[PDB]
Amino acid sequence: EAPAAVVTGAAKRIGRAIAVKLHQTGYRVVIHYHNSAEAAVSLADELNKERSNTAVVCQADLTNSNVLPASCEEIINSCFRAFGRCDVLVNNASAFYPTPLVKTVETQVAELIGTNAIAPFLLTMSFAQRQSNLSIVNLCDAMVDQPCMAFSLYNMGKHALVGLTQSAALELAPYGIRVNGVAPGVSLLPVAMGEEEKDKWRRKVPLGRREASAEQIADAVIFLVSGSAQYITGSIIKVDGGLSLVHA
Amino acid sequence: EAPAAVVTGAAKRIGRAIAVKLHQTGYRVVIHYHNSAEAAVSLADELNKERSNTAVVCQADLTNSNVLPASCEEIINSCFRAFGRCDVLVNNASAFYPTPLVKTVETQVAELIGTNAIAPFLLTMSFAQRQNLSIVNLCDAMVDQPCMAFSLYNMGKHALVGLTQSAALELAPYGIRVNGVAPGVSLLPAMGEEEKDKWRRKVPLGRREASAEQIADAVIFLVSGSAQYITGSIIKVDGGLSLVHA
Amino acid sequence: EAPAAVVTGAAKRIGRAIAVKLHQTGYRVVIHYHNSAEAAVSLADELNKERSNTAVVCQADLTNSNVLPASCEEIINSCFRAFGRCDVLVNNASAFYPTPLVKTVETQVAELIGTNAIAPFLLTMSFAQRQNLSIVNLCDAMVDQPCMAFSLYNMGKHALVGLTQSAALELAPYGIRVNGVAPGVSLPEEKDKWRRKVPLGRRSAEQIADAVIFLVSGSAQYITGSIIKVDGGLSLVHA
Amino acid sequence: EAPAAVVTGAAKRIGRAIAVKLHQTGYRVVIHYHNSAEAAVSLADELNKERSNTAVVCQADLTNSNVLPASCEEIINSCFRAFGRCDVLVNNASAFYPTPLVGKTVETQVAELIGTNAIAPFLLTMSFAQRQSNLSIVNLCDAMVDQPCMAFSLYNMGKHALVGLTQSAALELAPYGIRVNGVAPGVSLLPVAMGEEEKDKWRRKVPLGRREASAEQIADAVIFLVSGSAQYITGSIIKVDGGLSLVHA
Ligand SMILES: NC(=O)c1ccc[n+]([C@@H]2O[C@H](COP(=O)([O-])OP(=O)(O)OC[C@H]3O[C@@H](n4cnc5c(N)ncnc54)[C@H](OP(=O)(O)O)[C@@H]3O)[C@@H](O)[C@H]2O)c1
Ligand SMILES: NC(=O)c1ccc[n+]([C@@H]2O[C@H](COP(=O)([O-])OP(=O)(O)OC[C@H]3O[C@@H](n4cnc5c(N)ncnc54)[C@H](OP(=O)(O)O)[C@@H]3O)[C@@H](O)[C@H]2O)c1
Ligand SMILES: NC(=O)c1ccc[n+]([C@@H]2O[C@H](COP(=O)([O-])OP(=O)(O)OC[C@H]3O[C@@H](n4cnc5c(N)ncnc54)[C@H](OP(=O)(O)O)[C@@H]3O)[C@@H](O)[C@H]2O)c1
Ligand SMILES: NC(=O)c1ccc[n+]([C@@H]2O[C@H](COP(=O)([O-])OP(=O)(O)OC[C@H]3O[C@@H](n4cnc5c(N)ncnc54)[C@H](OP(=O)(O)O)[C@@H]3O)[C@@H](O)[C@H]2O)c1
Ligand SMILES: COc1ccc([C@@H]2CC(=O)c3c(O)cc(O)cc3O2)cc1O
Ligand SMILES: COc1ccc([C@@H]2CC(=O)c3c(O)cc(O)cc3O2)cc1O
Ligand SMILES: COc1ccc([C@@H]2CC(=O)c3c(O)cc(O)cc3O2)cc1O
Ligand SMILES: COc1ccc([C@@H]2CC(=O)c3c(O)cc(O)cc3O2)cc1O
Repeated sequence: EAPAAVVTGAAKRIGRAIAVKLHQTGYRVVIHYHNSAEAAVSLADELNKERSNTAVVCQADLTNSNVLPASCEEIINSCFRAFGRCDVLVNNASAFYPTPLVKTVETQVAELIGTNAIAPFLLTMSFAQRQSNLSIVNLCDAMVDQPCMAFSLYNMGKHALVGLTQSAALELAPYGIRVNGVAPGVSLLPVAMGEEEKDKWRRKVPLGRREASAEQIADAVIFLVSGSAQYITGSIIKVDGGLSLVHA
Repeated sequence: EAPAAVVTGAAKRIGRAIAVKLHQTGYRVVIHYHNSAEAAVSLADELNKERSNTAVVCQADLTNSNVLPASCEEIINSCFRAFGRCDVLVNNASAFYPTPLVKTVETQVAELIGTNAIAPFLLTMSFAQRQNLSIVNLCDAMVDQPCMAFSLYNMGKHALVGLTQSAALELAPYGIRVNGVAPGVSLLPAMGEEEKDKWRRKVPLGRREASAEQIADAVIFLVSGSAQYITGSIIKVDGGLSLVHA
Repeated sequence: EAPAAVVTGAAKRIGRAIAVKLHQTGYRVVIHYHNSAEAAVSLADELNKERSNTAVVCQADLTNSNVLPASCEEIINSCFRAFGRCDVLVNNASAFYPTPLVKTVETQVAELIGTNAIAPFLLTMSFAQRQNLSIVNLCDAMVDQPCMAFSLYNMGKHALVGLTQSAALELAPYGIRVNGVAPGVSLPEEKDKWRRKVPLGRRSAEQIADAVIFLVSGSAQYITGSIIKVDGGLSLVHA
Repeated sequence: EAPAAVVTGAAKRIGRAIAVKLHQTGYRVVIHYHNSAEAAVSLADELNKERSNTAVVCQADLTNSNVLPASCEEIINSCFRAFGRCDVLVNNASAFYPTPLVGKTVETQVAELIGTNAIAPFLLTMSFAQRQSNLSIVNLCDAMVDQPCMAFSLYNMGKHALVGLTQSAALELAPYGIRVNGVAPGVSLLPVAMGEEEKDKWRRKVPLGRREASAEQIADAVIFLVSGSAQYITGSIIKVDGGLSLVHA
């Protein structure tokens, strides 16, 4: 029987490359999405064309609310409904936008802390309660201690995510569930960003003056789920080309 | 005129010691409280006995909800309305209890993440919007070696580190410094003495917990003129506890 | 055709396991040793039987002295002599013993700082001067929670972190990646008490080597300045 | 009696501000120096005219060698000879210069950069503890230790080791009541020979005020860690850099 994996925010960009490589490695995949229905269904088709009955989609909004836990429970239940098991959780979905200290503020809190941290915690709980090489990989941020100006809520959410990574590694280790992270520095840059600003960020990177490809982020995820990382838990692998080492 | 400070969860234990020492240094104080009205008021009366009209109380729940922004805005506003200014914010209030991965879960989230992180964020934003100005957040020296089954608490304290760092950077252009004090084991909970002694015995420096006053002293330093170039720093005050391997 | 790797302290335990796995991935290897000549040779023999002229040995003391730079330069030179190239440097050799604050002390400095930090710096220098290129330093997952009375060893592994980060920055323009692997308790009733603290299964060399193999691979081409803990969660356990 | 402190590299700049501030708080001080004999004596003179028999000087080269342990033992012994006690050690002396990976011999660069920044602190810590109240040790660390300057690998290594020593010695000396902490500047007094334009490049990076720390600001954090207001603090490193370490590339 092939193992199965949930990848959140898997319709595009890094989550898609993660889903692809997991599927190329032998996994069946739940492709979670919020608004990108076309791209999600289109990816599941591409994957099912390669091996039938190996990909489903699952829509959920990952904003914090009093029904977020039932949404998270549903994401994990969909893996067990499609495949009869759930071996890997990848917490990849993320909101990312400025929240200057000087959308209502309670929506910003619900989006940036819900998606980046609370949803991973609830997915983790549902993943653990429903339970072999079981593991969780959280998508962290290499720059979490050198934050972007005016991104306090985002940064808080990614700090919380490190805390979860550690806390869940400790508490879940006696059930055989490993919990780790992968921390991009700059990888695929925002759709909305202009070409001058992208090159400003690209020239800061010591290793090659370029962003990480999505595939490079995925390769680290593939490592942490593999049999070659079976003692690794509570570790966060930076994949940023040295960017976090560069002083102001 | 005397400067003014808000201290959250100031009725008892560490927040009380903080409020007292700020008052001793010449601060006027807003004593924020949630359920401990009697202790908050008894503190404000003692402080006002030392110096008239120097202490007020402000009740608010710091649990995350759609009224939290208005509550935090009101706490800052109460310092301005009482004293004409707000020089210092101490984010001390904290919920602390286990949340095993294996009250509803969304209440746990609102309490643990609200008090420890979202309320500090909202307070920080209101403090800055309304302007030796500084903020001090009460962090946790053990944030990278967390207690088993305290995932939400740990996430809240991690978020608080992120706030400390993010606000320090963003508020440095306004002359507002943002720092933290990270206790290890300080005043312990009704916890049996035999259980207290198991924690005390792990502390290299003296085999004892920090007093509240010892934590307050680091807060006093960070708000002082002796720390005018210090921002984005977190001072551990654990007796070496975080250095001790399993 | 085939890439080549230098592994220090490669005769036994973790370094052997690293050398074996690199060789199994298609590397030619320099097996460095200090006192374990028989074990280095026996390893080289097992590897060369698998594929002829793919494994050589190099003796060198990695204690800091006036001669250490020459020794380090020759380790790298042996890789170039045997194989025509040097793609990977694994700094694995390490001295480990207590040095209470309360052998002369300067000999302790020379071994614990020399082997753990200065020889890695000289090796890294020689390696870069001679040029998928990468260096992997064997770090410590417990560097922040150090063993009681191990101050010099602890200084040496801290220094190795600083080297990892500094060399990642400075060599990145040359396409040389620099990373680390930090084991927890991979041992030299005391043994069983350490085993018992580990979250993940209360318990190999190969597990360390697996992480090294990842960091040298084409799957880590954007990773530099990263230290991968391989500790079963031990570094997360409070006192 | 008044307490006594040793401050290494105390003739000028931050070490001088630290000795001065400790002297202003009531300490008697050992002013260690290497080459700056004139500045050392001139400082001890001013302190002694403020209060007689309260400042001495002590010459030592802190480069690693087979005599370094004896030089470190002698520094500590100077304080006990002059003042009958030694309450505080401040490890402030530091060599600082590039050692590119791709003149001095390499073994001399190792001996100076690792010796002054890490080995001499370890040996001084050992002598301080063996020769033994609010006893403490403060190490001058570097706030930028994880975002290092390009081509400064041996300096960076030395400062990482010093973080290790701060932690290990805090752990091991706690049972004896000796606290060990650090203070970590970002950009404080710029190098004498750095030109103004270059200095201003560094200043402009600092979020809090776009200026370097004064030597006195660094010294304030030292004074705090040695005071009775830091009695439960050991193994902590306080950054004094105006936010510099938080600023991304
Ligand atoms: N790209 C980088 O440079 C970089 C740097 C550091 C860290 N990271 C982290 O690495 C991971 C992947 O990066 P990325 O650029 O691929 O992320 P991304 O494109 O910004 O977002 C990933 C997905 O998250 C989903 N999402 C956003 N808000 C959501 C909500 N309320 N509910 C559910 N899903 C929501 C979106 O799905 P739909 O499109 O279906 O709505 C989105 O496609 C993220 O966690 C990110 O923070 C990325
Ligand atoms: N004691 C320790 O060993 C230790 C260790 C690490 C970190 N810390 C941190 O140091 C700080 C002070 O510690 P402590 O032990 O003195 O704290 P505490 O006694 O646990 O709590 C401080 C105060 O927080 C307030 N609080 C709790 N939930 C609240 C809510 N929903 N809304 C508003 N206020 C709420 C309470 O106010 P009322 O009583 O008025 O309801 C309480 O008196 C905290 O941030 C704590 O996390 C302490
Ligand atoms: N085992 C663990 O649990 C653990 C934990 C933390 C970190 N690590 C690190 O992981 C790496 C490998 O660990 P390990 O237990 O396999 O190491 P180990 O067996 O203690 O030592 C590794 C090698 O270092 C060499 N060595 C020692 N002193 C030397 C000197 N003065 N000159 C030259 N070589 C010298 C030895 O060579 P000869 O036998 O040829 O003389 C030996 O083969 C080390 O860097 C270690 O510090 C290991
Ligand atoms: N300045 C900054 O921006 C900054 C930034 C980060 C960290 N720090 C740290 O803060 C501390 C003070 O900085 P600073 O700028 O005041 O230091 P500094 O002036 O560069 O050096 C301080 C003293 O160290 C002594 N020294 C150098 N090599 C020596 C040797 N081989 N033996 C004995 N002593 C030696 C010198 O004494 P003589 O003059 O008597 O020869 C020198 O006066 C240092 O540890 C430094 O690394 C400073
Ligand atoms: C200096 O710190 C940072 C730099 C760039 C980023 C990138 C920048 C970025 O491209 C990005 C994105 O497209 C999506 C996302 O969810 C998060 C992203 O973060 C994050 C940082 O914390
Ligand atoms: C993982 O190590 C830890 C040990 C003790 C504690 C103490 C234990 C403690 O007494 C305590 C408290 O009473 C209130 C509070 O808000 C936080 C508290 O934390 C926290 C840790 O994170
Ligand atoms: C509490 O911190 C630690 C505990 C054990 C270790 C292990 C203990 C260990 O088994 C070991 C070894 O066999 C060889 C070596 O070079 C280093 C070793 O370190 C390291 C620590 O930093
Ligand atoms: C990016 O990192 C750094 C930037 C500036 C510095 C300063 C720059 C500096 O002025 C300086 C000095 O004058 C003496 C000394 O011993 C160390 C010094 O370091 C250090 C860093 O590690």
